[PDB]
Amino acid sequence: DTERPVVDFPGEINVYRGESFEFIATATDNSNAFDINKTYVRWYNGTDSGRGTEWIEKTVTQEGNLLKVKVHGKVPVDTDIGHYTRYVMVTDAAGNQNVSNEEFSARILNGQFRIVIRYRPNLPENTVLVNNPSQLSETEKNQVREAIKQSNPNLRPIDVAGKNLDTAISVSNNGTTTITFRDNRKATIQGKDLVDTRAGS
Ligand SMILES: [Ca+2]
Repeated sequence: DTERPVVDFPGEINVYRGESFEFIATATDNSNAFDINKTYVRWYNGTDSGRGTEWIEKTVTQEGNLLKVKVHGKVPVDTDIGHYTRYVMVTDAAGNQNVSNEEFSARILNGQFRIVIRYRPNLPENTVLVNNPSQLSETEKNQVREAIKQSNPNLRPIDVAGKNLDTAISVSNNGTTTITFRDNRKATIQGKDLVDTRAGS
């Protein structure tokens, strides 16, 4: 057996701080036999799960001819916002890896994926009442920003663009709010969830 096994797994997965996740990689091989103990979710220069992503776990089973690699874990509430490149590596019974040790040392490889760590914002319990829901005043925008800050205590200055919560949380004129994180990724909160018209009944 000199044919490498082949992993099928998305090229990008999104996970959220404070939440658990689970994604299934499947692998096939001409021999239908695997060395199950030599399965790794790894980075390019080690078989460990990599610096900053030590919380990535794996569970490996085989169902008939199909190797099933469960990529799972719980993202820490205080891990860094950003993304990483990691790899699902499998080994057939004959010792052939899906990716060679030379390829890792040096183009997307089999089993390669980007894992993006995101923050999911909590909505405030109550909306802010505003005079004109399409022309918020600066005071009303500040009140919306403070409502978001209050409901999102684990969103810290280090997590956002410019290390400044007051400028990274940008409230538009109709209350729709964009948060820009330290990796320049975004979260958009609809204004209908944040503001209501004063005396609108
Ligand atoms: Ca093989």
